[PDB]
Amino acid sequence: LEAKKEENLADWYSQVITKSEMIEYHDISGCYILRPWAYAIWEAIKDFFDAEIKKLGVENCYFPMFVSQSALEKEKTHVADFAPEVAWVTRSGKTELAEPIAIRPTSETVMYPAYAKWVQSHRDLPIKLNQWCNVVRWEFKHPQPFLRTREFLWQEGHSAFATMEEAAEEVLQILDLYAQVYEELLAIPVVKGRKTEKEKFAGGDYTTTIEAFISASGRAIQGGTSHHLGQNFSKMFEIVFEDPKIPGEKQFAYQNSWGLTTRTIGVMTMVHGDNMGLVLPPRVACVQVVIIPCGILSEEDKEALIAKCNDYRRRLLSVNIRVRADLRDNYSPGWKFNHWELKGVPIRLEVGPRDMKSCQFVAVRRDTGEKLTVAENEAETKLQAILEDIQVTLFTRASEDLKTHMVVANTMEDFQKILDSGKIVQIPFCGEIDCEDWIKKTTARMGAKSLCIPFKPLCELQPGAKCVCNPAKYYTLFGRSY
Amino acid sequence: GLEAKKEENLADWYSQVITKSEMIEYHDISGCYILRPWAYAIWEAIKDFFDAEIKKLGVENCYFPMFVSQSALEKEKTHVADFAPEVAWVTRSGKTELAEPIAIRPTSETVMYPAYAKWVQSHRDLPIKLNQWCNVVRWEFKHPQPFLRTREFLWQEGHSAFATMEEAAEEVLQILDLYAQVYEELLAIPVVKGRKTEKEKFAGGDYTTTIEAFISASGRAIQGGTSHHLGQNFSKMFEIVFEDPKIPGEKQFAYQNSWGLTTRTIGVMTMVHGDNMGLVLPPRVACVQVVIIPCGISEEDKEALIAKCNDYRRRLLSVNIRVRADLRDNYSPGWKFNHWELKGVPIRLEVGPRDMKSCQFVAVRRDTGEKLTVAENEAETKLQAILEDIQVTLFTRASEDLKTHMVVANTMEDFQKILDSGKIVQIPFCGEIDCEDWIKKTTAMGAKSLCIPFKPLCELQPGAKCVCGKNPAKYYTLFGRSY
Ligand SMILES: Nc1ncnc2c1ncn2[C@@H]1O[C@H](COP(=O)(O)OP(=O)(O)OP(=O)(O)O)[C@@H](O)[C@H]1O
Ligand SMILES: Nc1ncnc2c1ncn2[C@@H]1O[C@H](COP(=O)(O)OP(=O)(O)OP(=O)(O)O)[C@@H](O)[C@H]1O
Ligand SMILES: Cc1c(Br)cnc2c1ncn2CC(=O)C[C@H]1NCCC[C@@H]1O
Ligand SMILES: Cc1c(Br)cnc2c1ncn2CC(=O)C[C@H]1NCCC[C@@H]1O
Ligand SMILES: [Mg+2]
Ligand SMILES: [Mg+2]
Ligand SMILES: [Mg+2]
Ligand SMILES: [Mg+2]
Ligand SMILES: [Zn+2]
Repeated sequence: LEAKKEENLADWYSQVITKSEMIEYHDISGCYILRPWAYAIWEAIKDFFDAEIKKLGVENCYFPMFVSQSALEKEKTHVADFAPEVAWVTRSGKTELAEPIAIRPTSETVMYPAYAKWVQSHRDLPIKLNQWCNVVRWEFKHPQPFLRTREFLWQEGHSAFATMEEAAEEVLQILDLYAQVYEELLAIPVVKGRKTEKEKFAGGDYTTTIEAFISASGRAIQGGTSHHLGQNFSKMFEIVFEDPKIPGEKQFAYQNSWGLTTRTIGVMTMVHGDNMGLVLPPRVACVQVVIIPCGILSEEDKEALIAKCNDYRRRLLSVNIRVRADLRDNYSPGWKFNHWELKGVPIRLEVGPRDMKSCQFVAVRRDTGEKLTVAENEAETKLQAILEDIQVTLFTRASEDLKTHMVVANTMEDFQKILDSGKIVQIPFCGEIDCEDWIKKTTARMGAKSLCIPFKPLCELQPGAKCVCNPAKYYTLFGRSY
Repeated sequence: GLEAKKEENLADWYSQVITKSEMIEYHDISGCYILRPWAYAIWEAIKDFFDAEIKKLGVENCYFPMFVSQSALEKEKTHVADFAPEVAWVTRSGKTELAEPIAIRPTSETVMYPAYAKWVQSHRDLPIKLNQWCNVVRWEFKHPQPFLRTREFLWQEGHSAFATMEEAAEEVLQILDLYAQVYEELLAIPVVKGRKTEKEKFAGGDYTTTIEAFISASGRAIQGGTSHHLGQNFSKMFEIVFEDPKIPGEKQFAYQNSWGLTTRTIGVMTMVHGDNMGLVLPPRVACVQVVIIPCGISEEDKEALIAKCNDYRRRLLSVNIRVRADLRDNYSPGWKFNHWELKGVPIRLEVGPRDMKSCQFVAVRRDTGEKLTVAENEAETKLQAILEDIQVTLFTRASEDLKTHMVVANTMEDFQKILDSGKIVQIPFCGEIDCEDWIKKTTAMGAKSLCIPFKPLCELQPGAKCVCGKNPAKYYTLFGRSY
């Protein structure tokens, strides 16, 4: 690592994702290779979330990636301002297709016809389907590894209910899981909220969301989305059942949708990354402890030193710690120290010849850099403890960081001043789409958009407070954003 | 329930089975099919087993782009263009034509190997063992069929690069053996391992291994999985080179394999084990192995009946049998019988008032239809003993079905005779591409070569000639009509 995250952020991010062997660049703009080090993180997220949504009775499936032209255009499913982001297959070989086919940017236009056919009575609900898949969006904003990629991996759930009550409970549940992904797995604090009228999904009833902060940018980022669609989509797609006991009334399903993507890993990179490279939260690190042999001596002695490392590897596996023994002959220990530091492994387990005679080892934590001499017998207890402290340390630093950088303002005067200090701001807001668009352009004279209306703002709106606009309806979190 | 019959309809029987089982929903784009939870859960199981195994072998999972640049794809003939008509091209986002069209991966060699070349600059950097689970698109000319031949499908592709051929060649047979395990131990489908002849082998490789399975009801064979040794055909094309360890200034090319397996597995499972009552699931991959259905309908009475069903339910989870109690009130047991039968749940656990007071139940195995009266105390033991018998019973019958339909012929006269009986046949083959063409057209509904069996039925008697007549036989070759 040569750039420094506080001075050039773009270079520092580029250098940490590549030198950590997370990302390889591709020759299609906005597309990046996910090497095993980064993909393992995604798998951890995947393993957690998936387990959690199965408890809620969701089931995993897979729907076509191809969207016919008439299907995607059939309903008012998305505003006509998304259409330029849609990538069209137009020929196979050099043989032009009779009609062009779209690559899935989201799956409503492909599963909601299937839901319509599956729902023929109250018995057919609820429908709870989820797919892990790739998604393409020909983004016009600046593409960045894992923040905004023209192809990305994600999970979308689409659900269909007989009553609004059940729909509403799942929206908040799913949002809580996303918040758990970010806070307990990646050690990133987030702010739950509801999107404004401007920033909501146009075709739903209301959009909930988690927002994350990246101090080094001063910018927020949407970490996940959970819509309640009401019946706006069931009416479009005719997802209807007819209650026998309520003759003469159609029952349109109440629907939700929700998504989360590999953008998570980018956030983790920019929140916990330091000027020595990646910093993995133990919760998601595929290697929690790397064992490195030091001090190279007889051949039998050398084999004995390797034996001790692999003994440590076996003890640690037995207590469900993910451990790698870097026993490679071809690199020096110093080289391995730097290598696994760039990769961001939580703990390096250092063991030399005079330590195995001494019945001790060295632990170095990636976050603090503090060295520790630990008795050999107390390895499981001490290394488990240290992993739990790194996670709580990483979440604490970022929590204390988010507290610091998110403050309340009631004047656009202060709001403009605080915003330019690289902070995000909860202001009294009139909700109007115009007032939001005035704030956005005035904050450039890099404008400020709305992030979320917090479910639990910092400060309660004093009755009859006016918007910074119209009276204020709710405190709204505003800021510059990714 | 199931209206078509596998022995006469077949085509419609297959449509009726995959849909009424809730595996497949049809899509409006030709050769594209929705995987519903029931189908997907099978593929889930295969992923779980195979992913565990390749990890034991030191392979790592990753995810490479779906888009392939035109230069990277046409860079080097990593296929003959010949495969060209199968490639779907994106030419525009929204209304706006891209400067250069980009392809949707039909395989990932041209996307991954430029990365390998940059990652290899020394002896140390090998081996590379990467694998991705992903979707792939091929505009198939043949008639599309659910999971057999789809325009889009799901697979894993394992690409690996080695310093030496000894390591590479060892892996190819390991992966192939794994692939055979997916088919024979998970899906109870017997396969024959073998290598492809010159004609049917992958042009981009040195040799191709494969497992072939037989679908009797069809009279055709199907290829279940592919493991190539790429030799050094790709490393030369993408300049994946490492410095010779002994000799200054000299580089060596890497030895590569690639290998893949798709959702087609699920279709073959359906064609082999499916019957005229619908799907039949091997317990190994059956997400619901036993369904508990209550029979015989005061409210005091159902009070106790359900209680004993959920009782049966906790006991079976306690031995990690995957069990589902269908206690739904809105459905008659008869509907539920037919419902889980069509899905092919290995065992039906029936509980009525008659036998709850009897302290016993009935188990109905989906394979044989065999109903067994079971004492309640022996529920953990007996139902797992049944589960395992079901699995080996499915494989025994599918094995002996394959026994019946794969036979030896030494004359093109007999070869044509047995092939038109709806069978596949190992014949002495000279291996030349021209002979393979003539074998195809003379049987023409032509017969293609399937593999050269690693362990053929009979040893070539010394000096035996091919079935053509001009050239001597080099190897027995499994021939047949194929998908
Ligand atoms: N191009 C992208 N690359 C990676 N992740 C993305 C991308 N677009 C969206 N996401 C993530 O996917 C989740 C679901 O996306 P959704 O479509 O609901 O929002 P959106 O249109 O992406 O929003 P925005 O562009 O304001 O980020 C978002 O919460 C976001 O974290
Ligand atoms: N259209 C398809 N749908 C589903 N599975 C397929 C399809 N084409 C190939 N497969 C399977 O995917 C694997 C990938 O190997 P490969 O691409 O070399 O197949 P192939 O030689 O094109 O197959 P085939 O001649 O049977 O179509 C094969 O083992 C095959 O069983
Ligand atoms: C380019 C584009 C199109 Br075309 C259509 N709709 C789009 C879109 N970009 C964002 N959306 C909204 C969207 O995807 C809604 C939810 N889908 C289910 C998972 C969670 C998502 O939040
Ligand atoms: C349309 C097409 C092109 Br363009 C290029 N190559 C093709 C192809 N159809 C089949 N192949 C061969 C292939 O996929 C090789 C291996 N890939 C890795 C997994 C195992 C596979 O067998
Ligand atoms: Mg967007
Ligand atoms: Mg948004
Ligand atoms: Mg093919
Ligand atoms: Mg082939
Ligand atoms: Zn011949």
